[PDB]
Amino acid sequence: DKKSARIRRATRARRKLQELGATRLVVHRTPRHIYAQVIAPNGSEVLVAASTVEKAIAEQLKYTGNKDAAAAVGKAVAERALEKGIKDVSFDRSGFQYHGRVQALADAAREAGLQF
Amino acid sequence: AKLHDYYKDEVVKKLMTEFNYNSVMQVPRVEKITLNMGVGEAIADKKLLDNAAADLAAISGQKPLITKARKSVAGFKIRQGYPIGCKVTLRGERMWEFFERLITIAVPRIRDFRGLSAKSFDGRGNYSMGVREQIIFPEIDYDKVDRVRGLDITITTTAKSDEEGRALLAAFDFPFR
Amino acid sequence: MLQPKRTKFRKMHKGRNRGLAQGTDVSFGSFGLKAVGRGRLTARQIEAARRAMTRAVKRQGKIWIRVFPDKPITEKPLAVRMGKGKGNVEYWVALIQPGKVLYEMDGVPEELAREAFKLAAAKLPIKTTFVTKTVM
Amino acid sequence: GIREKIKLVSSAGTGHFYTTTKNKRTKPEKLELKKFDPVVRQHVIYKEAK
Amino acid sequence: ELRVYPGNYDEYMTAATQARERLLADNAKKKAQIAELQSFVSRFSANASKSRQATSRARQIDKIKLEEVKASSRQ
Amino acid sequence: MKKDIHPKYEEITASCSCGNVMKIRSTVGHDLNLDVCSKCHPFFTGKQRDVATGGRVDRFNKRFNI
Amino acid sequence: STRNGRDSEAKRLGVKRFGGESVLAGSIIVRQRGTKFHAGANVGCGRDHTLFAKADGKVKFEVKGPKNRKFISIEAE
RNA sequence: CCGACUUACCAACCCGAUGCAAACUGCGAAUACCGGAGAAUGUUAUCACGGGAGACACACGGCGGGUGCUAACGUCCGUC
RNA sequence: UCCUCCUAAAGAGUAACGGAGGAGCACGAAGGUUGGCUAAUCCUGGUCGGACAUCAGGAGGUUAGUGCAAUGGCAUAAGCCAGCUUGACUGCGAGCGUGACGGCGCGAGCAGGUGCGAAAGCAGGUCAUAGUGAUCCGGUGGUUCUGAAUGGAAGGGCCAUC
RNA sequence: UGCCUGGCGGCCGUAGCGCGGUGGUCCCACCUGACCCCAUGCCGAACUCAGAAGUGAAACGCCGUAGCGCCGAUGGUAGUGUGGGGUCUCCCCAUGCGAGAGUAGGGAACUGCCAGGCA
RNA sequence: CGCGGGGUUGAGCAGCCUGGUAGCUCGUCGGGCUCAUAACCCGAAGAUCGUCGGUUCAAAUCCGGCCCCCGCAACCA
Ligand SMILES: *C(=O)[C@H](CCSC)NC=O
Ligand SMILES: [Mg+2]
Ligand SMILES: [Mg+2]
Ligand SMILES: [Mg+2]
Ligand SMILES: [Mg+2]
Ligand SMILES: [Mg+2]
Ligand SMILES: [Mg+2]
Ligand SMILES: [Mg+2]
Ligand SMILES: [Mg+2]
Ligand SMILES: [Mg+2]
Ligand SMILES: [Mg+2]
Ligand SMILES: [Mg+2]
Ligand SMILES: [Mg+2]
Ligand SMILES: [Mg+2]
Ligand SMILES: [Mg+2]
Ligand SMILES: [Mg+2]
Ligand SMILES: [Mg+2]
Repeated sequence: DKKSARIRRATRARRKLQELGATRLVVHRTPRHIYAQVIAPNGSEVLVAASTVEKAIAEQLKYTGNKDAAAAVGKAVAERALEKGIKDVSFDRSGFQYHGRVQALADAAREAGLQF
Repeated sequence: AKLHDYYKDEVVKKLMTEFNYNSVMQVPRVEKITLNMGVGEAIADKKLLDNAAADLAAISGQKPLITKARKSVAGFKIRQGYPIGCKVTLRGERMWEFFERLITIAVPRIRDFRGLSAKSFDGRGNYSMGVREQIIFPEIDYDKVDRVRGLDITITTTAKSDEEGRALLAAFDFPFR
Repeated sequence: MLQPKRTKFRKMHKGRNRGLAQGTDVSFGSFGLKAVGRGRLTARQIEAARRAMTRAVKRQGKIWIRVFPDKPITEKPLAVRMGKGKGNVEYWVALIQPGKVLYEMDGVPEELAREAFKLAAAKLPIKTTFVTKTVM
Repeated sequence: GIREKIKLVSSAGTGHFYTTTKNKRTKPEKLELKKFDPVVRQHVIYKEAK
Repeated sequence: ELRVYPGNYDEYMTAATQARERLLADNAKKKAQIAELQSFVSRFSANASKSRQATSRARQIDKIKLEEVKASSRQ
Repeated sequence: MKKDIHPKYEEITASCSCGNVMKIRSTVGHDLNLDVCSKCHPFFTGKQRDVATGGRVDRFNKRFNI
Repeated sequence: STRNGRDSEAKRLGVKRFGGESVLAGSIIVRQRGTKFHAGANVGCGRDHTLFAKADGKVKFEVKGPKNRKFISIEAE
């Protein structure tokens, strides 16, 4: 398939981020939206969420789903978390290739003080 | 693509009317063409495989992928990794171009033509055919080549059943019986 | 003579013949020979006791053999000292436990079947008994 | 047996050699590997020579 | 290897011939005497009371060590 | 595509023996004029004239001039 | 007959500390051949697939996983 | 020519039923073993170090086995 | 002499001239890392083509595969490709396992310098278990450690190694 | 608070497969196009990018259904620790533990953290 | 079911020796020589390199199993 194929591509980088017990930032990307959340080391409960589905992030956007949309939500995730005290996370590709808007999403959060 | 426009302007409405479909996307559509040939004789001479690759590169505007044997067999004395066949996959614009330049000119040119068989579907809407003569394509001029090596055309379509595949291909005036 | 073809291993351990039996019920036919004793029963006593009961019914009726030897037994030759390997396999036996159903037949009257098994029970080392088919 | 022993001498000028095996008939090529040189305490090139 | 002889060319040819054929004859003779001294060793190295007899000459069949020949580069 | 690993591909103008001018993008390097296309192929006209081989009983009656 | 009678010295495999045993750091917990017991939390895996403690605590065997595979962990107390 | 018909035959894989296995396991005990806690009882019965040894030909009986003929006051192991 | 299975009695160990098989290697990539992929066997269609070469669809699902014998293991793949590479690295090592000993094995982490990755990280050889012999006497390179009155030297010593 | 949807887990077939029906405002999926960021040992099929016309067909999610998968008692049976016995190459008695297969039956899941649309 | 040596044309033997060319002598067949048969001269035919698998681009040849033939052994008081 297509989703079960990608969801298998992420199980190694994910199952090492669980052995290390490190808070991870996981991204889900869609041809219309891009999501990102900061998940506790338990993997069950999430501290910070920010995505283009939100009105406060999307109403400032020409079209959610391009590279500059990912930057606009990458900025949002960091600024939302830096007040919470979460600074040191580890990036989670979640199966996607680190090349496109996922790359642009990561750098925008990296440039806003987030360490990873 | 003339055939693509003809499809999206006539064949869609014809097939929905003929089959009583609910969604415009329920209609069977051709999704890919595959041209291959397993030369077989490349065991004792590799250059024949390169000649076959040149033949297919001429026939279709792409570069053939040279496919090797999946497993060793002693019937024909081959091993794993031996390059045996060549294959070309066409999708979209080039697929439509090859479809048109086959069914409008190349099919008549075959010696002693009567009509392509209609019972040659795989029971799942796909089609297959062998040409038996590479010189029926205008890209080959009977002077460069050295053999009568043939090609396999494989029409892979979205059609649910062989009946729907037959209907879709007959919509394109396929030379059936 | 019954014997397996293409056995995985050439020789088998001795092993002990404990417990009761498994094929205790006549399922194919209607009349059967049920073992009451215990002990290995070779592949010759199977044939020699089958010849005697496919001829006591002339030739009419089916017969099922519900035992197969599939157990190699080795013997040391004469005037050979002990040691220096294991013996050479000679014959094959089917271990029988009390409760097994060895033979059975159908298509014959009860009195003829009951008499036919009396001719095969005299060729087998172990004590046998006559059992019919129930509906369980 | 067929695999013959060789040694990788250091190109830092110090006398310090790693030792390893090599199949002497594939093609005779001096191995070119960057390895640690504890005398100078830095990675250098170790051209093989017995 | 490189072997050095005196001469001009004919002395070299004669020395090479009368050394190479000498070697190819001596090695054949030694191999023949190995195949002959192997007679009792492979005939009766076992059974009965003799037994130990043939072990006496099992060491003079390996105190020979046939000299290996090398195929000439000339072909 | 993959940056000049395939043959050239340019538009050509091929015509039949009765005209029927068509534009097909192929890899020839020069146009060609050929026989009947699918439009003019006699696989729907001369079918009877194709399965017609045979006849000697009538060929004897013309010989029988008496 | 003959051509037999060959064996190899036993490798002393098996579990060395069972559930509830207080193990120190770096102490071998199991000596496997393959990976019959998978390394869970706070235990490692040597090149022999030998699981050893990484932090001193109490051993705990579990059967977590999508394929019901035995996992060895440590309750570091 | 295709096989155009047939055979009282053999029939691999699948489906239903029936057995066998030390080198088979989609199941699986009793015991034994390892660790923790708790009273009783045991002249420390436990461990470490130091002085002195002897011994390394074992036998039968019970239970689990290999070999043998589920022969031997036979032979080789485990535990009492 | 060494490796794998059973006998071995559900911890470890356990014998016989008991039952079955293997080793004295291989690899400068067949190792490191990053990215990606998933098998055997069958059905229906297809020029030569055939009982099985090559192509397309379906069922199946690891019955495939693992440099090498067997057992255990492997989808997060330990299996199959490609990019860059030398961690097949030097000094150490808490703590364990197994041996009467000689010994053998697992090892988080520390220091110095690297490789891949954007990064968290991984890397002190290969899915693991065989592929091997102590001491003596010598050979080669390095090192003022010693240098039979003194300065050298010969010879020893230490490290690497045959 | 309810309904639907997306991500991340717990849990691992009572949790999966099959068959029938059903959902597009948001979400998701297909989808349009591809010069370009990137790509195929051929192919934008897959990965990627710029997008939003169209559909809910395929996939996905939900509901229903026992045809399979799966879970599975009670009773009996086998085995076995200790202590006795026999006609002792195998069983019996006291006592403790007590399966496997099979039967009646259960069964087409449960749950937590955030973020949306609707009420 | 223990040990060594062989299997190539009709007969007896090379070619295994580091895989890249199926050979020799008698024999057979068809002509010629002769009154005729031999001898002689001319030309030609055949063999899955015992059968089965494996590295090999490639095998009579290298490796392994199977079958057949030829010898030997299976002890002493
Ligand atoms: C063998 O037994 C005999 C000796 C008998 S003496 C009592 N022969 C010896 O050579
Ligand atoms: Mg002694
Ligand atoms: Mg003793
Ligand atoms: Mg003893
Ligand atoms: Mg008892
Ligand atoms: Mg005794
Ligand atoms: Mg044990
Ligand atoms: Mg035990
Ligand atoms: Mg002992
Ligand atoms: Mg490997
Ligand atoms: Mg990977
Ligand atoms: Mg690897
Ligand atoms: Mg290995
Ligand atoms: Mg001095
Ligand atoms: Mg002096
Ligand atoms: Mg010195
Ligand atoms: Mg049950």
